Amino acid sequence: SGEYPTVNEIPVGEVRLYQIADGVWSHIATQSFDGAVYPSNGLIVRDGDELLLIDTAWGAKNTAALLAEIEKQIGLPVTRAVSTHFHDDRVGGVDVLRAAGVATYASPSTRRLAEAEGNEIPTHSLEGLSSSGDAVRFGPVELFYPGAAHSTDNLVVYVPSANVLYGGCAVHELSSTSAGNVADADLAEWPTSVERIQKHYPEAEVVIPGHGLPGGLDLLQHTANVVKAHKN
Ligand SMILES: C[C@@H](c1cccc2c(-c3ccc(CS(C)(=O)=O)c(F)c3)c(C(=O)O)[nH]c12)n1cc(CNC(=O)[C@@H](N)CO)nn1
Ligand SMILES: [Zn+2]
Ligand SMILES: [Zn+2]
Repeated sequence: SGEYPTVNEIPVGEVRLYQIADGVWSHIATQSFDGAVYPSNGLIVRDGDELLLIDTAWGAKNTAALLAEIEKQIGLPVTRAVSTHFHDDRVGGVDVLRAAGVATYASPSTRRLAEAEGNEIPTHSLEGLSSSGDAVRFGPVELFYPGAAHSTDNLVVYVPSANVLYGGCAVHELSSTSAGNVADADLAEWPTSVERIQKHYPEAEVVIPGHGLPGGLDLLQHTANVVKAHKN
């Protein structure tokens, strides 16, 4: 009833939306992985009379539920989606999107990693993002490759109209006491990648992590802190 959604409000298979700013929502869903339940976030950005989706809802049935929730709450068609790295919380559901007519995109690095891991593969390759510090425009957002962090391919997304920074899984929530699932991470490079984000988007007003509660710019420094404590 207005607070940011959590698993206790989200059974696995359900999706809730949260208004972040004018024309910007996050989506929240829950999924089980290795016998534990996790929330995860994505983004929705209004693109005139269409919508741009950032990340799936972590699974085929969750992503179908996401589309139904968007139709209920917003009522504009999702025409394009970008996945911000290769893990199932970002690409699991791309097949559902593609069968619902959504054009799916990711960097070539994400597409190769997804293919090698056996995860769903976005259709279209996003060039111009292969070097750290690169940025490209994609509808109403900017896509930015900060360097390796949570994964080698992770992208962040900025909504300039609203100064919303969607950090994806390279950014953790303030309450986090650990650095999440780091199996594919570069813990040594991650702080440098976070510093690049901080330098590029100093006017960000909302910062959204890949999992957990949005906050402000403090999430970036907190992420560097929890990652450093993990490495050590
Ligand atoms: C699907 C993804 C995955 C699944 C389950 C959990 C997560 C987490 C995670 C975990 C804990 C917290 C709370 S916290 C910050 O307080 O710690 C959190 F916020 C996010 C993240 C992430 O951090 O983004 N992502 C996860 N995922 C990752 C991998 C890597 N590979 C493996 O795990 C191998 N065993 C192969 O299976 N594969 N899928
Ligand atoms: Zn991940
Ligand atoms: Zn994640």
